[PDB]
Amino acid sequence: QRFHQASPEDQAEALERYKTIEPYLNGHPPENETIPARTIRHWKAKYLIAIQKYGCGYIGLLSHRSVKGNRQRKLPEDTLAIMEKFILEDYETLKQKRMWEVHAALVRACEEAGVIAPSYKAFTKEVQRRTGYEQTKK
Amino acid sequence: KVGKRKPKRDPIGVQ
Amino acid sequence: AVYLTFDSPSYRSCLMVLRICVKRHGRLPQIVVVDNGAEFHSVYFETLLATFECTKKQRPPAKARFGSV
Amino acid sequence: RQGRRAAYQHESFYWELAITTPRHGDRPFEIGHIAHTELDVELVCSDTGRNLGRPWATFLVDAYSRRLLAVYLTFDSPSYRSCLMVLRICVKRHGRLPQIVVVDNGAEFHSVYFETLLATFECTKKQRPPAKARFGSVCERLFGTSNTQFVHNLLGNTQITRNVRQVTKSVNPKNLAVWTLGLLYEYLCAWAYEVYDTDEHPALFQS
Amino acid sequence: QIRYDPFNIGIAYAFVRGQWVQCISQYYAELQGRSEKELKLASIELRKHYSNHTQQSKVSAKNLAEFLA
DNA sequence: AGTAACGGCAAAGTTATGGGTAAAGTCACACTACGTCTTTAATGGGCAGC
DNA sequence: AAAATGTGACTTTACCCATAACTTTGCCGTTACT
DNA sequence: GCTGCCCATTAAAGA
Ligand SMILES: [Mg+2]
Repeated sequence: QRFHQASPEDQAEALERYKTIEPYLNGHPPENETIPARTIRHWKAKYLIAIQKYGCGYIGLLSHRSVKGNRQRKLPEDTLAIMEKFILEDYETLKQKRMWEVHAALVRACEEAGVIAPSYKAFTKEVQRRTGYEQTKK
Repeated sequence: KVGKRKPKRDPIGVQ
Repeated sequence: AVYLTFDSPSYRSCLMVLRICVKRHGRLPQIVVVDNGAEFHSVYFETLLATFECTKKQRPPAKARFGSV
Repeated sequence: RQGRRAAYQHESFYWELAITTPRHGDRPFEIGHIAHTELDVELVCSDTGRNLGRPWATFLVDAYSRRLLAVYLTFDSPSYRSCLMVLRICVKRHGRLPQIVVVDNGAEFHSVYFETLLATFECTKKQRPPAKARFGSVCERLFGTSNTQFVHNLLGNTQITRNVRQVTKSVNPKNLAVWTLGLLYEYLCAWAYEVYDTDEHPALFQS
Repeated sequence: QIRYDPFNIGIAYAFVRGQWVQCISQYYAELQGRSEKELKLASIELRKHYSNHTQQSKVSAKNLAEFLA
């Protein structure tokens, strides 16, 4: 499962780690190594730990770059709720309103409510994330 | 309703 | 079967297409799939399909994918 | 392949080399364009509530400041009455009238009445060639803005009927329409006279 | 690929077919027959102009929102 | 006792993801879609027999 | 018998600022070996 | 005065 969490470029980077480590695990280190000592030591130690725990050391060299990244929302929650309400009740209607006018109404409502207003890019991005049956039917 | 044939069990097979 | 006529579809078009199908091959299809058009929800077509032991199937309204062929 | 109407998009742009007479005039009330369109909005009867259709909008707009000089709304097709009207309002709330009035090759403009009136008030009547729309382009796009800013944001708009193949009895604007001619005209005048009038223009850097 | 003269709206240069080729706008004919000293000042003036107008979309949106309300 | 290899601490870097503005890019304004044929069932007149 | 009007309102990229969630490094402590 | 019998027409929705 740890292997299946990784991506193709994770496969490539773990393979690069493996070809860096393998000469150290054969008693014939290369005479010209670009990788420094500490990095190769860490990779070899992780290889040893994985081969001593999971029965297969290559899984230790995985990076799993999908786990890293800021998946946290930056807008305040009140703005998110108000924009969701405006998209639901002023954009998904039998009027085919343009995004600019509904965004302007949302901004005016935000300014009356005292909440931080979003940008036009934010509105467009959250509208293109609600696309489908619901939007096309409303 | 409108133009809707009444529910019936038509005979089947060439008479 | 292929039939061509200037008139709007009605039981005459179904009559001609089924007669052509019988003439060219010899047998009507076992399950005839038709759309919810009023020309199929009539009294002539239903008894015509009943006479020749033809199971009639009706695609749901505004769902054309059921006739994707 | 398609014809001269479809090829007109890729026709050409006349690029000015020297300083000819400017395309959009030199001062207010110099070149004014007149054009009509069928507004995409259904209207019900004021009293009996029955649907009446899509009203026709007639716009006279100066080419210099883009200011919508006069706006008219009537259920009828293009006919002089249209023209008497837009020009009455022009000479009513503003004051005078254009100097060069472009007007496509309508019938309302090839008539004797409009030409006689323009002669009486000394307005140079200019006519774009048939099937060519860029010669009144500045006017015609002012229709599209009226669509986006005021018209398409109303109930019963005739927007979803562009895709005729996808129309149902639950979405037909003739069952959703609630506006009347008087109120629609009032709010269209409001938009053209104090909303679009105070909005900054890209081609002028001022309202 | 494109290059532009900060001292001249009327002029641009694009790479077409293997040729830095002159490109004409509108503030070219409209700015034809003047010196090279007022041309650059008018050029800078129109840059800020076309900018500053992009920024005032907020006020237009607010007025549109009030009218639509 | 000195030296090279191994490993912990930690900061430095790397993608990644949800925001912001500013400017390149799209496209509709160009008269115009709602309109017509087909279908069965019930009902309501005249017309006729008792 | 005929020259010489495209616009501009509303979107979509594109780049920058901030921070999470890890890899990538140096540097020093420790230890096997000579 | 009473009752039965074929013809027009209205009803909307789907292609
Ligand atoms: Mg229109």
